[PDB]
Amino acid sequence: SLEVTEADATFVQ
Amino acid sequence: ATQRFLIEKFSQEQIGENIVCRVICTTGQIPIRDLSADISQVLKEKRSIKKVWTFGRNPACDYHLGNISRLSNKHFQILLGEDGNLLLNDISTNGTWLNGQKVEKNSNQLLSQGDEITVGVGVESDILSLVIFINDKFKQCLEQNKVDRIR
Repeated sequence: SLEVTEADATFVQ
Repeated sequence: ATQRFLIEKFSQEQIGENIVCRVICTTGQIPIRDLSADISQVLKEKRSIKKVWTFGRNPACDYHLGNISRLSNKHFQILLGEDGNLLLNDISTNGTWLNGQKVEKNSNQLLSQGDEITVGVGVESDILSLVIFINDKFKQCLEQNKVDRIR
């Protein structure tokens, strides 16, 4: 889910 | 004829009624609160969990923050169980931190004395720090658990 509350995520896997 | 009631007034204020752990915000945002759990419930409960607290910007959450965009409704959660110990469960969108070390979300961790959980990591100016206090009184009950006296 992505809409409220700031979030993060790395693009290295 | 309230003989017993008269003595009850003697104490008036009883500290550590059934307090598990206390949360103290050192960053100055949330008011100090005390997490508690009943012993009878702990001994009775057997569903791999007795009582757990949820923290975040949600009014439902056992803990209400100052409404941080970075933090989630229920940023983190604390569980109480085991033979006689406490566990911390992270449940944030961005993650939960322990003394600068990020832990695995929705993962159980062993409690620490005067430990502290950091949240809202990403911006040095958007991080929130919380300190956890442990009630030695509670440990005493769990340590003794069964009292040898009454047959």
